[PDB]
Amino acid sequence: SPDGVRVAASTGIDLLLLDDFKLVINDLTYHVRPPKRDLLSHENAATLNDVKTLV
Amino acid sequence: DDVTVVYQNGLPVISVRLPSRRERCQFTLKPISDSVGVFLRQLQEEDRGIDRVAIY
Amino acid sequence: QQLYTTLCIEQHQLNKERELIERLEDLKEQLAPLEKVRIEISRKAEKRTTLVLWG
Ligand SMILES: CCCCCCCCCCCCCCCCC[C@@H](O)O[C@H](CO[C@H](O)CCCCCCCCCCCCCCC)COP(=O)(O)OCC[N+](C)(C)C
Repeated sequence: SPDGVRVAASTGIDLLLLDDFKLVINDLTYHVRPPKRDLLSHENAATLNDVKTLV
Repeated sequence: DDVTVVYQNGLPVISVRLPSRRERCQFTLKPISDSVGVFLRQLQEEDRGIDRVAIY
Repeated sequence: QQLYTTLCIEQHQLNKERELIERLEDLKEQLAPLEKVRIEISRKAEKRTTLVLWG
């Protein structure tokens, strides 16, 4: 995690990709920054109005 | 260091300190589908120096 | 898929089947007093039907 604690191997990928993380491969730490959607305009009736407009 | 249980996205996240590297590790628990012994099995899978686990 | 994760839908479905299992095993809770009477009544009715057959 970006705070520095490890993430256990039973954590799902969909919970992992909601924030940044660090990936250690041998000794190099790559700071992975996934493309995340907003969480301010993520009121669920607005996100459903986005799914309705797109479909 | 303490053991902290917080809630993220409706799931409990428990942050416990592993002995062999002395760094914390957060476990995401599922309150209906999971049991105690599968949490202890994940806790022994994350670090092999946790031969003795118990919960009281 | 980013709404299936932040709303915690899998635990909602397992909560739904846990509610169904609890309602089913609580409908079988108030039945077990009644079948102890029903088995008695059906037994002492078949014991009178065999009387008229042999008669
Ligand atoms: C309750 C305390 C115990 C009482 C103990 C006393 C019992 C007294 C007997 C009462 C008799 C009831 C049973 C009836 C047995 C008669 C058998 C009958 O088949 O005999 C016929 C002779 O007939 C009899 O004399 C009476 C005919 C029946 C009419 C009265 C009906 C009584 C029914 C009362 C309800 C009880 C349930 C019936 C149990 C089977 C000759 O056979 P068949 O000619 O070749 O029939 C052709 C076969 N079919 C029907 C399939 C086409």
